[PDB]
Amino acid sequence: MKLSEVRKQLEEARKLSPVELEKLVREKKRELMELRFQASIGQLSQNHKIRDLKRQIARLLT
RNA sequence: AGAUGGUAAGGGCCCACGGUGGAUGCCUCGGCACCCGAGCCGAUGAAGGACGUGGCUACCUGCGAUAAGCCAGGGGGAGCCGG
Ligand SMILES: [Mg+2]
Ligand SMILES: [Mg+2]
Ligand SMILES: [Mg+2]
Ligand SMILES: [Mg+2]
Ligand SMILES: [Mg+2]
Ligand SMILES: [Mg+2]
Ligand SMILES: [Mg+2]
Ligand SMILES: [Mg+2]
Ligand SMILES: [Mg+2]
Ligand SMILES: [Mg+2]
Ligand SMILES: [Mg+2]
Ligand SMILES: [Mg+2]
Ligand SMILES: [Mg+2]
Ligand SMILES: [Mg+2]
Ligand SMILES: [Mg+2]
Ligand SMILES: [Mg+2]
Ligand SMILES: [Mg+2]
Ligand SMILES: [Mg+2]
Ligand SMILES: [Mg+2]
Ligand SMILES: [Mg+2]
Ligand SMILES: [Mg+2]
Ligand SMILES: [Mg+2]
Ligand SMILES: [Mg+2]
Ligand SMILES: [Mg+2]
Ligand SMILES: [Mg+2]
Ligand SMILES: [Mg+2]
Ligand SMILES: [Mg+2]
Ligand SMILES: [Mg+2]
Ligand SMILES: [Mg+2]
Repeated sequence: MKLSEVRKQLEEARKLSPVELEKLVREKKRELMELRFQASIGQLSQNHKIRDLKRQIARLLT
């Protein structure tokens, strides 16, 4: 159900959407990178956070 | 004095039980033939590929940096995150 929530917000992200959407994706990707480092160092993170983050970006990326 | 017997280092035939081997029977995701259907794809970049893609991933599979996936409509009604 995570989908409907964000995706609805995403056109809702039309205050300066395309621009705001880039800012957003950009932010997300940083989070993900921190996450890659998280999982990288080992003792840290628990999977899906990355899988869900990737998808969220793919949606965002529209 | 005269006259006559027994042993198996190993081998041979047979019997019993094995080892090796994968014939035979049964089985079948596959294959063959005919018939019916259907018949073009590409610069809006095809066919076919290379390298990448999973939290941990060797290969297969799917996918393409949005990477075993993104969105929307329809189906479907308890399971799901491929092998
Ligand atoms: Mg003998
Ligand atoms: Mg006997
Ligand atoms: Mg025998
Ligand atoms: Mg054998
Ligand atoms: Mg056998
Ligand atoms: Mg049988
Ligand atoms: Mg038979
Ligand atoms: Mg058959
Ligand atoms: Mg065939
Ligand atoms: Mg045949
Ligand atoms: Mg004919
Ligand atoms: Mg016809
Ligand atoms: Mg025809
Ligand atoms: Mg035609
Ligand atoms: Mg043409
Ligand atoms: Mg042509
Ligand atoms: Mg031309
Ligand atoms: Mg190809
Ligand atoms: Mg091929
Ligand atoms: Mg390919
Ligand atoms: Mg990998
Ligand atoms: Mg392949
Ligand atoms: Mg592959
Ligand atoms: Mg394929
Ligand atoms: Mg999308
Ligand atoms: Mg279950
Ligand atoms: Mg999966
Ligand atoms: Mg699993
Ligand atoms: Mg299977």
